[PDB]
Amino acid sequence: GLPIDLRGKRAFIAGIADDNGYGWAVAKSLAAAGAEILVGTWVPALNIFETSLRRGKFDQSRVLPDGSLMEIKKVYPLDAVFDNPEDVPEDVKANKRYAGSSNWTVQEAAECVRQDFGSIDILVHSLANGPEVSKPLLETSRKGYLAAISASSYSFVSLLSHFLPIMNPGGASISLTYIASERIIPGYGGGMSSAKAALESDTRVLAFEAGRKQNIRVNTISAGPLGSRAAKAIGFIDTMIEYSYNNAPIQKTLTADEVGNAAAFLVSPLASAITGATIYVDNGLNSMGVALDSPVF
Amino acid sequence: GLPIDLRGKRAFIAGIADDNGYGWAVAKSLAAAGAEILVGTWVPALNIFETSLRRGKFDQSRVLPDGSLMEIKKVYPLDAVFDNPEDVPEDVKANKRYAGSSNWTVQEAAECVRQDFGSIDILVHSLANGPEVSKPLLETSRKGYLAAISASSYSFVSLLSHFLPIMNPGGASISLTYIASERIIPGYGGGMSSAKAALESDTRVLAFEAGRKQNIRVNTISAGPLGSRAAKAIGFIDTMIEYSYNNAPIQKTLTADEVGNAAAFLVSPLASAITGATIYVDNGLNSMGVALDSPVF
Amino acid sequence: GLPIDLRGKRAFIAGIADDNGYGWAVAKSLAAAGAEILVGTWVPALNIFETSLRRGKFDQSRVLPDGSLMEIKKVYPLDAVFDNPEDVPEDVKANKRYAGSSNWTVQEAAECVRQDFGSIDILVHSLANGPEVSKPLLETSRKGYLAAISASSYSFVSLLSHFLPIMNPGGASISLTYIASERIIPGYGGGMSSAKAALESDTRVLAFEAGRKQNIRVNTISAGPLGSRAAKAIGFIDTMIEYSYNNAPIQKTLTADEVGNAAAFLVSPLASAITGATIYVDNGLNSMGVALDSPVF
Amino acid sequence: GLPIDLRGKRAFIAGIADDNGYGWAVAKSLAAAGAEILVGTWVPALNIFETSLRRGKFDQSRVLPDGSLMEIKKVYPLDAVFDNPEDVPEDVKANKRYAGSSNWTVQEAAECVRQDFGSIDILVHSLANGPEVSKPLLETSRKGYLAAISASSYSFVSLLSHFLPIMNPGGASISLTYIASERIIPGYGGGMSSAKAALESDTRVLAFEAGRKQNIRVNTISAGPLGSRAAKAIGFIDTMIEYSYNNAPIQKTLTADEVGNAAAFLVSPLASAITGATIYVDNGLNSMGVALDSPVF
Ligand SMILES: NC(=O)c1ccc[n+]([C@@H]2O[C@H](COP(=O)([O-])OP(=O)(O)OC[C@H]3O[C@@H](n4cnc5c(N)ncnc54)[C@H](O)[C@@H]3O)[C@@H](O)[C@H]2O)c1
Ligand SMILES: NC(=O)c1ccc[n+]([C@@H]2O[C@H](COP(=O)([O-])OP(=O)(O)OC[C@H]3O[C@@H](n4cnc5c(N)ncnc54)[C@H](O)[C@@H]3O)[C@@H](O)[C@H]2O)c1
Ligand SMILES: NC(=O)c1ccc[n+]([C@@H]2O[C@H](COP(=O)([O-])OP(=O)(O)OC[C@H]3O[C@@H](n4cnc5c(N)ncnc54)[C@H](O)[C@@H]3O)[C@@H](O)[C@H]2O)c1
Ligand SMILES: NC(=O)c1ccc[n+]([C@@H]2O[C@H](COP(=O)([O-])OP(=O)(O)OC[C@H]3O[C@@H](n4cnc5c(N)ncnc54)[C@H](O)[C@@H]3O)[C@@H](O)[C@H]2O)c1
Ligand SMILES: Oc1cc(Cl)ccc1Oc1ccc(Cl)cc1Cl
Ligand SMILES: Oc1cc(Cl)ccc1Oc1ccc(Cl)cc1Cl
Ligand SMILES: Oc1cc(Cl)ccc1Oc1ccc(Cl)cc1Cl
Ligand SMILES: Oc1cc(Cl)ccc1Oc1ccc(Cl)cc1Cl
Repeated sequence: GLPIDLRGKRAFIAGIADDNGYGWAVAKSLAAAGAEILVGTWVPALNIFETSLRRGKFDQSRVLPDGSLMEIKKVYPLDAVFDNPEDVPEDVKANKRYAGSSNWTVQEAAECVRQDFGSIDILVHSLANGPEVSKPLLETSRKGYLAAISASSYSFVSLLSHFLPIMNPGGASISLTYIASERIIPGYGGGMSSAKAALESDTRVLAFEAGRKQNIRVNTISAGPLGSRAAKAIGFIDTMIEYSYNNAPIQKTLTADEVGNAAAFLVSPLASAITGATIYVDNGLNSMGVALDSPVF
Repeated sequence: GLPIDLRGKRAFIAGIADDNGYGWAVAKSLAAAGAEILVGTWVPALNIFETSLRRGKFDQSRVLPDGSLMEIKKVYPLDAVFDNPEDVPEDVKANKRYAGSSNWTVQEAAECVRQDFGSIDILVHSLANGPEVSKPLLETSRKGYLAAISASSYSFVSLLSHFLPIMNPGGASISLTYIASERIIPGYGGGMSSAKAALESDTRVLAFEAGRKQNIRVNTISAGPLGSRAAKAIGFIDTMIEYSYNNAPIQKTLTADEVGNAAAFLVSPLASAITGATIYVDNGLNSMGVALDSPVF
Repeated sequence: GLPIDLRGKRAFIAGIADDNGYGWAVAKSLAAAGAEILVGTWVPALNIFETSLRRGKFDQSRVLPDGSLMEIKKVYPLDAVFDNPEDVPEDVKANKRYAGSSNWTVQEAAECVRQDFGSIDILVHSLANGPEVSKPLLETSRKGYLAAISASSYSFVSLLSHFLPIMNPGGASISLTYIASERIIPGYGGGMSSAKAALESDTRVLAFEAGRKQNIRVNTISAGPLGSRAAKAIGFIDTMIEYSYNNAPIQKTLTADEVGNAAAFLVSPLASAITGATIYVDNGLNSMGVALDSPVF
Repeated sequence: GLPIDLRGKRAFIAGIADDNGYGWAVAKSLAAAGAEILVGTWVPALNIFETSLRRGKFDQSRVLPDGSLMEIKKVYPLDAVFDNPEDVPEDVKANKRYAGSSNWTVQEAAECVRQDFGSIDILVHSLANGPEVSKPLLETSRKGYLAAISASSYSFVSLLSHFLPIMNPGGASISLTYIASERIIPGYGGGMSSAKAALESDTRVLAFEAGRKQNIRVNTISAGPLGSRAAKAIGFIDTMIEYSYNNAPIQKTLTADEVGNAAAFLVSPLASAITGATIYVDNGLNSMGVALDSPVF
């Protein structure tokens, strides 16, 4: 009697290249709520994505609670680091991948969606990129840092800015952030922490700008590490999954649907009084003041 | 395809005395999602509440989206400032109101629910009280301040503590707070600001205690002022409704269902990864750094 | 050329019973900056304190950088849980300790200082007490919780409220809090976490009330665990000292003067633009997002 | 008896081009505490600065409490948007201003200080720049936004990274931020809000990196609007000065020394337990929950 009803709504999801990330999960959730799904796929990944999708490689991942399979109405190539055609270096233009497709700058993708569907109700940003992520900040170059900011923070400003004209009032956008913006997380380097802090601050500022301008709500979800525990935690994400499992207020893993479900709620009319917010979907880790697994205890 | 499904779940809502507050709205929301509703009504208010309910006075307020009317399975008298019978002063015991009913201490109400239904899945705290609320802190007495804390913060600890034994794991609780705990709001006096700060801190602590103990999630909603604008804003709440309307990132009022809908989501399985959180359902006011209506602008 | 100059200023320090806590350290700091020191000693502790002080037991602890020894102008008995004489139970009045001294309620101590010195410039609150501190919140009684709040949070409101009339404008107060108010710290039980959250919220509210009323600044210091490492960390504080040492942005212990020095700065005219603030003097622990000593790393 | 003693310490202050900003005030404060002052002046401003300094134009501004005048040991040209010579476009290299001086990239200035003095104890960052600051975020270009980030956030990472090798352990750095990073402040556009959020997040991360690496403390001061009230507030800063005056917990203006004094304390040994912190020196504005001057009240 209380459904998250997105029927008749259209969502553009930026950042889906496979079925293993949060982007896929949000899409599944919105599709379960009834939304029409449009996807923005990073150019270099476009081919394998469309092909696997075609060969039925993601079919098990497309199954909705309903039992039916999720439908992706259209996949759009996109490279969110470029706003307009004149911004692309021939160096890039000339790469085979970018060579093989077109209309992938933000301005172009937005015009194609306008031409193809005329309007959208929901904008989901689920992308990030940072070439020097494995370096400490003291060792990150200016180019590396600006690259992280450009792909992970400004890309949101650009997408929203370019899609705003076709977003129906009462619509919403959501992005994904991570706690490294507010607390020290060694290993999340290369200015990615910096980028998440900018994205969260922009979320607030854009809630005011877009809110007053078109009645669009803007929020971000600070998500925990995604996945189940590794047989042998090695690598940044594996160790974080284990750490969160041992140390959160509630001991359990985090599954992608958990984030997808929160996002679906946040972009629905049920969330009408929520905007400019940072919602933690991380098993309550962020609230803990000490690690329960420290050997001192 | 994405419903907030609470069918087969039972909720005990503490703090409903009429249909004009947030308590009523949360109940409506949970009832729309399919939950069985039990209500805790403050002793002195019990009579007029049950009577108006009986005369059909709240019928228009009971209408669910469904078109059907909300059913309150049972109303329990309750006074959350008293944990057990031996805690009550004969002075109180002897008052006609308290005289007219029984089993109203927290320990007693919990045993009655156990006897009557055996278990519950959701605990909603929607109550507060503060005798010196109109006084600045510099003028609030020790008794007044402790009274606000006892009824508005400790009452949550007591309810959760007494109901925990009958809460099915995977269950959840939710309370309502207000921004005066974190920022200065002149006029919210008598230690009520103090009480909301304690309630929010306890929410975090209890998410860990109850989370690890019984897999129960615990969150609080920081709500905005409830109601539409007054013809002539006079009084603390009227002026705050107008201030929020003029100054929030999105200009609109806040209706009770807006909070009820967020609560319904938060206590559902869809919110499984969210606990120890303070969720703002206030049109994004809290994020603003300046009042847009200040005459300097 | 830039001295923290408190010469000609008078400070009343509530909460000194020995030379091992933060209260003693703040007094030392203020005394080094030139302030006249008045002390509020908890009644039951009064005797051993004055006696040890007299026998020269604290002499090594009184040595100022200057080489000279700190002078305590006057020790006042005090019990900050009682505002006025009529508030004391004969049960308490009759105890030998309370029996042996007088003028120890907040209202009385304030009148004595007025009679003795006429005015003060600085108010330091360095006290706390919580009978059920070793119990989890789920096991804390209403009386235990209210007792923690009454002695650890409301006592500040009372002292400030009673001393405000004799505080010279441009004066300041400072209290000590702890991170358990904002983050989950297992082991800081009995409502002490709740009390620290109320104290921090009251700090903000009182900065506005006292600021506008008498140009008095009000801030609180969120301090880390005090002391060097135990040979064998056992007990809440020992383990926390070790945890902070291993996990803070800068690896070192925290000494009492470190907090005393920050307090001296905060109550001086140099801090004229700082009020309603929570200053962390904890080696930057609070900023960390993960424990570096978790075995997963 | 409690002096902020910086005698024998050397400070490099990046961002002084005149005597009207916070940079000048921090320098004055450090000079009053006894530090040897080195200044980093933005290339295009270098000439008028050195000349006015020479003609005694800033003499009244150089007067220390002491009565003596502040001495600037050496002015270094600097452009913090360029890390190394190969990073500069001939387009810039060729401009007369950049043409007239040398050794102004971050790497070069750091080597000159090393050659000239060998080491420093304190690093002060007091600079920012944002070409599109007057535009809302929805209208800011990718280049404009990245430019703000590059000059206002990454410049700090670069300076610290390049000076770290010559900073004596136990040293400290301080930067200046503004609340627009955490709350919505209409008018602080062009990604400057984004840049301040990144700078604050980097402050935390660098407190860990530099703290563990060389025992260097890193903090930032969130300052209020600088200056007294305008006869007619027009322009972003004038209106903000008036707004803060009317709305802060304590009604008064903010003078540059107020910030300079806090900075001097923060970079001194007295602040040894403080790192990764955001200290508000803004008359407590940030704590307010509503504007007292809103017409609704
Ligand atoms: N994975 C986690 O544990 C976790 C935790 C917190 C936040 N997040 C955030 O969630 C979002 C999704 O990350 P994920 O973990 O699902 O990984 P993912 O690789 O599935 O998602 C990142 C996506 O960004 C896309 N992308 C990269 N550069 C792009 C560009 N220039 N243009 C267009 N698309 C580009 C990739 O193709 C990819 O689909 C990110 O914002 C990430 O920071 C992830
Ligand atoms: N109304 C608002 O604008 C607003 C904004 C933020 C938060 N809130 C919070 O929402 C909750 C609900 O408030 P509301 O505005 O709906 O008002 P309300 O009067 O409808 O709710 C308060 C309830 O507390 C009950 N109550 C008081 N003392 C009690 C006691 N000793 N034992 C048992 N019940 C007792 C009353 O009977 C009443 O039903 C409170 O926690 C309040 O602080 C309200
Ligand atoms: N010790 C730490 O590691 C630490 C860390 C953070 C905060 N703090 C805070 O610092 C303050 C000082 O604590 P401390 O550790 O120095 O211990 P302490 O025992 O030296 O200080 C507490 C003081 O409170 C006094 N006191 C207790 N009940 C009182 C009453 N009813 N009336 C008057 N005085 C009373 C005691 O006599 C004692 O002097 C407290 O507020 C505490 O919460 C301490
Ligand atoms: N002025 C205020 O009210 C206020 C309030 C909060 C924070 N702040 C912050 O205080 C710091 C100082 O600002 P201010 O108001 O004193 O103004 P200011 O103009 O005195 O300081 C900014 C300085 O940055 C320098 N600068 C700009 N681009 C540079 C570059 N590429 N390389 C080297 N130097 C460059 C300028 O030459 C100038 O000296 C900034 O970080 C600002 O954001 C100012
Ligand atoms: O933000 C994240 C946080 C976590 Cl715990 C795990 C993955 C994350 O996502 C990214 C991190 C860095 C880069 Cl370069 C790209 C992405 Cl998608
Ligand atoms: O918390 C509240 C906040 C707002 Cl804006 C309006 C009403 C609120 O609710 C209360 C406030 C004080 C007392 Cl004594 C009782 C209640 Cl129910
Ligand atoms: O607040 C504190 C925090 C820490 Cl880590 C250590 C001691 C503290 O101080 C107290 C804690 C509880 C009680 Cl009952 C009394 C006091 Cl003085
Ligand atoms: O940060 C600031 C905040 C305020 Cl209230 C006033 C001035 C500030 O400083 C700047 C703001 C924008 C740019 Cl482009 C450069 C500088 Cl120095």
